[PDB]
Amino acid sequence: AAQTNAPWGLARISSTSPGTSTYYYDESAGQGSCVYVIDTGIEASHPEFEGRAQMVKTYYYSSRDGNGHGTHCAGTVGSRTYGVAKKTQLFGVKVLDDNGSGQYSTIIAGMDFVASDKNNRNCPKGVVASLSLGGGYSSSVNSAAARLQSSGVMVAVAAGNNNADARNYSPASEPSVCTVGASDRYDRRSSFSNYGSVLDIFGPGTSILSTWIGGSTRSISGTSMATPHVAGLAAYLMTLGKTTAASACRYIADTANKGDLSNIPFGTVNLLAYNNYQA
Repeated sequence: AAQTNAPWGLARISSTSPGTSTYYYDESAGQGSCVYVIDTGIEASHPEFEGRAQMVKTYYYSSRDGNGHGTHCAGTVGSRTYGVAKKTQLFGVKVLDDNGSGQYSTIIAGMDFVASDKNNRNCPKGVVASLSLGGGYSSSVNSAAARLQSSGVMVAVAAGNNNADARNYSPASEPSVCTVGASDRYDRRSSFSNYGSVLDIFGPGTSILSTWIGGSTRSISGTSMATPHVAGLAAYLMTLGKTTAASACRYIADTANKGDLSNIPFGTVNLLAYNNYQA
């Protein structure tokens, strides 16, 4: 399949070169996979989800995404214009309030919920979790993500927007999850993107157009935007049987475009998420 006029990030993970506009992907498009979007929630009613999104848990008075951030990242995962895996299942886990913030104890609880709730879902191709969040280093937030990962969920986390080494940030610094950095449309490291040795992969993260609350769209930026690209990629590749929940990060790093990225500080991997689609 081929999406013409795709967002630059979708066309980026389907090409070895920047500047294209067509997103080439396999027609399976992540069908049979589930991606938990651990964020401010999802506006499941957004027509770009076509009823493949639903809120499964909230930690606040409402399950509504009164912020937009969770609706945006779920959009990059599997919305049908702005999503990587345009046929996947989207489960909203609202651990962030409508200010895009939330306590560590709430984030940990949301990760432990996803670890258990997935045993109630129908995800024959595997379970992915997209974590567009992250404060400072926490051994507890780190080990919650590791728990979620070892429970059989491919965990993708944002490196953080602090232009620093990600080892001082959670769940970014947890070794066993997929720590995603951000890049821009000219294959530069995003100006805000965290780096370091804990990073596993870079995704399109600057000026990412995707769904927004109120049936709208919005272009924003952050490693929080690069994470859904990788989560959707993992979900898409798991549907194809190319990898597993436990291997998907290594596979995406093995099959990534190596060396294409500028301003990659010495010691940080130079890998751009790439789906290696051939027709």
